[PDB]
This record gives sequence, C-alpha cells and structure tokens, in this order.
Amino acid sequence: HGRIELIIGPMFAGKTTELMRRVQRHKHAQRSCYIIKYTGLTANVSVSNLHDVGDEWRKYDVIAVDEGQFFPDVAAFCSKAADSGKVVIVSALDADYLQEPFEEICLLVSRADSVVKLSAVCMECHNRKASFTYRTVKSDERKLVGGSDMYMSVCRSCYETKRN
Amino acid sequence: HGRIELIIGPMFAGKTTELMRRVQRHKHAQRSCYIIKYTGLTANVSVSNLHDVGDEWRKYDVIAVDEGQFFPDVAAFCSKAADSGKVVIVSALDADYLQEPFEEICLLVSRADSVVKLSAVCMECHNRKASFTYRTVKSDERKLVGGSDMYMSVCRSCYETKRN
Amino acid sequence: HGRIELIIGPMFAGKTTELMRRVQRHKHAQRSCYIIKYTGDTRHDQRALTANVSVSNLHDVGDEWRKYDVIAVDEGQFFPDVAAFCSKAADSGKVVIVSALDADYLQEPFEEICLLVSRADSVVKLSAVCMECHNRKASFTYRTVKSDERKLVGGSDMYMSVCRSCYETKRNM
Amino acid sequence: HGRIELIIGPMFAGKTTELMRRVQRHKHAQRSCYIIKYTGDTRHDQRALTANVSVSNLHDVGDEWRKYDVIAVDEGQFFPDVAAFCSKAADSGKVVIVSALDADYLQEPFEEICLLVSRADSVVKLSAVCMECHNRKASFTYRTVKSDERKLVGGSDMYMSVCRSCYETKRNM
Ligand SMILES: Cc1cn([C@H]2C[C@H](O)[C@@H](CO)O2)c(=O)[nH]c1=O
Ligand SMILES: Cc1cn([C@H]2C[C@H](O)[C@@H](CO)O2)c(=O)[nH]c1=O
Ligand SMILES: Cc1cn([C@H]2C[C@H](O)[C@@H](CO)O2)c(=O)[nH]c1=O
Ligand SMILES: Cc1cn([C@H]2C[C@H](O)[C@@H](CO)O2)c(=O)[nH]c1=O
Ligand SMILES: [Zn+2]
Ligand SMILES: [Zn+2]
Ligand SMILES: [Zn+2]
Ligand SMILES: [Zn+2]
Repeated sequence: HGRIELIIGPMFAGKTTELMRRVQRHKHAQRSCYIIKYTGLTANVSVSNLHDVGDEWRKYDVIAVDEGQFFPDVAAFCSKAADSGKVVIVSALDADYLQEPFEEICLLVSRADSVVKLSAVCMECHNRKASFTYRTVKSDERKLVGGSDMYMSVCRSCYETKRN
Repeated sequence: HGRIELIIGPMFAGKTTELMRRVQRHKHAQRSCYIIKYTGLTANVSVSNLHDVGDEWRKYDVIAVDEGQFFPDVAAFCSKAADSGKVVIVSALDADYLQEPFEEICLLVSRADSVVKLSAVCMECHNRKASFTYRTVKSDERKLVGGSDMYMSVCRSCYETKRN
Repeated sequence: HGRIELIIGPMFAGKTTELMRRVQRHKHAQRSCYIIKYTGDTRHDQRALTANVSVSNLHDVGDEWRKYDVIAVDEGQFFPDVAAFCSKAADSGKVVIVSALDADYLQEPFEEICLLVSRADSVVKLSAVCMECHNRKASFTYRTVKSDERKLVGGSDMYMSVCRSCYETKRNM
Repeated sequence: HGRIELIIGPMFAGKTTELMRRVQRHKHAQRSCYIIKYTGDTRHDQRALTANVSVSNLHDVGDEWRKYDVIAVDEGQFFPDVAAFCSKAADSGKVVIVSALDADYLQEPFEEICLLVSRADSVVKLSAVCMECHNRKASFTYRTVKSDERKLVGGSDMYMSVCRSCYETKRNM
C-alpha cells in the first residue's frame, strides 16, 4: 500500500528537483499527484500548516511536500497519508545552519521507507562535496527565508574555517 | 582529477532531469558546464557527432552529454575528457526496445566511476517499477526518435505480456 | 579529509555487514581501521579482522582512536555520546563509519542518531524483508517479547523487521 | 514477481559481501536462497550459510534452481551463459542477484555482463579504494603479474584496484 520517501541534504543539493523527478515518473503512469509548497493527474498548493490542506490530499495517489522542515506537523501528516495508501515524498533540510537537526525531520527519518541524503558542492573551496549549510548573515532566527546571498552549502572543513 | 558518471535506465525515468540536477550543483559552486544535446559559467550545443564539438569542451570544468546512446564515439570522447581532468556526466539508454544493449554505453559502464540505473513506473499496469522500454509502433529501425505515443516504459512481466 | 558516514535501518537489514564491507575496502588500501563495539552487544564475527575494542561508552576508548585512518562504530544507538565522538574524530581527519538503529521498537527515534544524521556526509537507510508477510520491504523493527525497557539486547528470539502495515496489524494484537 | 539485480565494480569493492548481505535479508524472511559459485574460483566463506553449488557453467545446475525463491550468482563474468540463465529464472518468478566484474584488466567489458546490465531491474556499481595512491575511489582493476590470458584466477597476489590516473601511470611502466 503506502510509503514515505524522504530526501534530505543541505541547500543547493537539488532536493526539490529530485522530488519533482519522482513526481514526474508517477505522472507518466497516470497517477494523481498533489504538490504541497510552503509559504508564510495534478494539483498544486501553497500553505503554512498541513492542517490547512484539509482532506483534499485524499483524492490523490501521490503526495509531495517541499521544504518539509517549515511545517510543524509534517511527520504526523506523512504517517496518516501513508497509512491511507498514499505514496508520500518529502524534501527537507535535516540540519539547520548550526548543524542541528529539525526535530520533525528526525521523526520522518524513523518513519520513512527510504531516506536519501543529497550533497551539494562546497561554495567556499569549490573542491569537495558539501553536506552543510552555512548562514552568511547575522541572525539568530532559526527560520530565515533566503538564497545564496544569505546561505552557502559547504564541506565539513570550510564550515569549521568559516565558524571564525 | 577527472571522472565519468553514467546515468542509465529506460525512458520516462528522468535521466535528463538527474543529469541537470547534477549540472546545477556544479554551477552553484561557480564551475563551468558545457551541455551537449543530440540532434539529427554555462554553454549549450546541439550536435550529431562528438567530433563536431571540436576542442570547445576544453574550456569547461564539467561536460554533460544527453542521449548518449545516439553518439557513435561517446565512450572515447568521455575517456579523453576525463583524462584531461573534466567531470563528465552522461545520460543514456542502456537497452534498446528489444532489451539489447547499446554497445557504446556498455563501454561507458566499464569506464565509469559511477553508474546509476534509474527506474520509471510501468505505463501498462501502473503498479510496479519499470526497467524496460517497449516500442508501441512497428519499425525495425533501431533509432527512431519519439515519445509516449511510440514508446512506453514497462516492468518485466508487462514487457513479456505485450511481446504478444 | 574527515567524514561521517551513517548507515541506518531496522534490524535484519545488514547494517553491520555493510559497515564491515566498507572497512574491508579501506583495509585493501592499507588503511588502519578500528572497530568499536558495544560491550553489552552479544551477536563469524567479521569485526575481529582488524583492531577492535568493546566498550560501554566512547569515553573509554580514550585517545586510542587517534592511531587510525578509519573508525567504525557498530550499534551506535547504544552509545550515549556518539555524536560528539564522531564529530571530534571527523574534525581530526578520520573517516568515521557508524551503523545504528534510527528507530526503536515503537518507531521513535534515537536522539543521538538524529544528531548524527545532521552531522553526516552520507546517510543510507537500508531495508530488511518483512518477516511477517514475506512480501514487502521492511523499514521497522517489531519487538516480539513483552518488555517496556527501551534497551533490550537480542536477536530474532526477541525482534522482527516488518513492513508498515504488518507493524500496524501486529500492534493491534 | 521476478527480477535481476546486478552488482558490478572492480575487484576489492566488496561485491560478494553485498551479494551475501542481500541473501541474508531474504533468509530472515524465510525465503529459500541458492548460491551458485564458479568451480574454478578459489577464495570465512559466507556462501556456505545457505544451499549452494560450484559449477563451470549454469547449464550444470540443471533445474535445481527452480526450488528456490532467490538465486545468487557469484563471479558472473566467468559463466558463458549467464545472461540467458538470469532471464529464464527471473521470467519464472525468481529474485536473481548477480555479482560480477563489468571490466577486465584492460578496462574492456565482459560482454555477457553488458547483456545483464540491459536486462537488470537494478544495477549498482561499487568502488574500491585505490591500492596504489590510497587517496581516491578506485573503479578499475590492474593486473600486477605478466599474463595475457583474459581469465586468470587470483586475488591481491595478482591484482589491485586503482583510480583512473594510477591506472594510466602504471600502464606507462
Ligand atoms: C539552513 C537554513 C535554511 N533556511 C531556509 C533558507 C531557505 O529559504 C530554506 C531552504 O530551502 O530554508 C532556514 O530557514 N534556516 C536554516 O537554518
Ligand atoms: C528504446 C529506444 C528509444 N529510442 C529513442 C526514443 C527517444 O527519442 C530517445 C529516448 O530518449 O531514444 C530509440 O531511438 N530506440 C530505442 O530502441
Ligand atoms: C529495535 C530495538 C533494538 N534493540 C536492540 C536489539 C539488538 O541488541 C540491538 C540492535 O541490533 O538493539 C533495542 O535495545 N531496542 C530497540 O528498540
Ligand atoms: C580483472 C580480472 C579479474 N579476473 C579474475 C580474478 C578473480 O579470480 C576474479 C575476480 O574476482 O576474476 C580475471 O580472470 N580477469 C580479469 O581481467
Ligand atoms: Zn570546502
Ligand atoms: Zn507492468
Ligand atoms: Zn509485511
Ligand atoms: Zn590512485
């Protein structure tokens, strides 16, 4: 019946591209896919609690959740949908800019049938796989929406070096 | 220094999306990428022999070749470029519609640092991973350019069943 | 230089075998490899093919780990300080390879292995085959004896790996 | 129902260990597993943990394979009829798992394993660690003794796995 697939890794690793790659595969076989985006055959939605999707997700074979770390109830949602027979596919950061985990994505790891962690390329040294996201601006808000001028994906030693 | 990464699998598996996912990762780290398409920071090209790229590829860190099975000299090209220090990334069909291999992509398998085979979803039964491409029109031309109205990706047993 | 590779999944998924596969690769290239096992864990021991030690926490290895290129930690969920140990060692240039359960018998995470996920360069989650229905990939471990101790050391005499629906079916009974 | 899983890569990459990891998973779910080895291949034998046989070609197994859920073929490149055997068995509903070299010591493909790639549901290529430089992933096998026999049975006494540039450097010498 149902399942949970989780795609994790730092920023700039292509997690969302991989999520969509997987959604597209299902669409070619005539499966209905519902894509849930965050904001503070097919159907799309931008939302801020998974509670706000209501029961719309039940009309679909495949449910995809992007930026899963922004949703506070994501693990319970995914479990409920997978228990109802859906293929659920989630892309999320596993770690925040302090290399500390998103507790809800932890729960997903433990509930997932598959977990892939993608890597990026180090934006500091340009020579190594990157597994970490470095926040290049001062802020102690955990959630801070932004791109390459506020964050960069780095290798282990560039992360240490830049922590000075 | 250099390497060869190969992405194989049947049609509708998202091989090209995965190739581009990888190219994008490199671009975020300021690496130059040259993309070579078939037709009968960045640069694109449509060509029919890899001979026709000349030595343009030497100006790039990363070389990507799409639809590799259409190029008759692809293995030697990839080896030459990887021996010169390039990251080479190739997407190709491993098997033709008769489940017979493309001999040049065989050579690549043996020369590659990494080989991933993606799956599609079965377009006949809609219930299983698909690893094969079934040609739905009569033709005994090996090369026959087309989409879902001429081909479908199928699972092992749907391929047998449809072979009647 | 250094890195953390994590292998997770339920019981019966071959996590230790994958660990030892990776160690052997390094050994062919003449790299020094140290395997750290948990002293309480009782289960051919492939882990006797290089330098190794049995401890109850990682503090008791002392600084012996510094003498190696590669450090492998088996049954990582048993060690209370595993994340920090791994990070210290990977910061000193070691290739650190850890096998661990990500989830306990209640599908609740081991918090220390959660930290490792976030610190790891590589994370693979292996599957088992459902030992109840025999027809599906299994991602969960089901405890088949009555005990509410979170830690309870054992094998197929006390646990089985199951698919998502077999885990539900068996919990309701 | 049936499938073909292929594990390729150079020597010292742990292909047989991965094969036996997969067999063990199936065994925990009580599935019948048969391991077919090559009679000429001399190299703890994990492959003695289920039903097994040593043959020179696959024809000599006869129909014994039909009694199993899972068939594993080790050193597939030695068998002249391996592709057809695998396809026959996978068409009868078996999970067939093959480990093999994809490339010989000259980086030239084993044609029969090429056919398997095209017939396989899953293909993984494992790497080794470069046994010359000790600093890079290795995807090639280098023969360290003089012999132009394509088939020459041996281990680290006759071969080493190497990265792309170490293979060039050593060929020029
Ligand atoms: C690493 C990190 C990223 N982000 C954001 C930046 C982007 O908008 C988004 C990454 O997709 O999440 C945070 O909010 N906090 C963090 O700690
Ligand atoms: C399976 C198969 C696909 N193709 C084509 C169809 C598409 O144009 C392309 C797949 O990208 O290759 C062939 O030319 N021959 C074949 O046997
Ligand atoms: C799933 C699970 C296993 N175990 C034990 C059984 C084994 O000895 C070890 C896993 O190999 O962990 C626990 O102690 N708690 C649990 O929740
Ligand atoms: C690379 C290579 C290995 N071998 C042998 C050595 C081993 O006995 C077996 C690989 O495990 O294959 C060959 O016979 N020819 C070759 O080209
Ligand atoms: Zn770096
Ligand atoms: Zn089908
Ligand atoms: Zn089950
Ligand atoms: Zn080397």
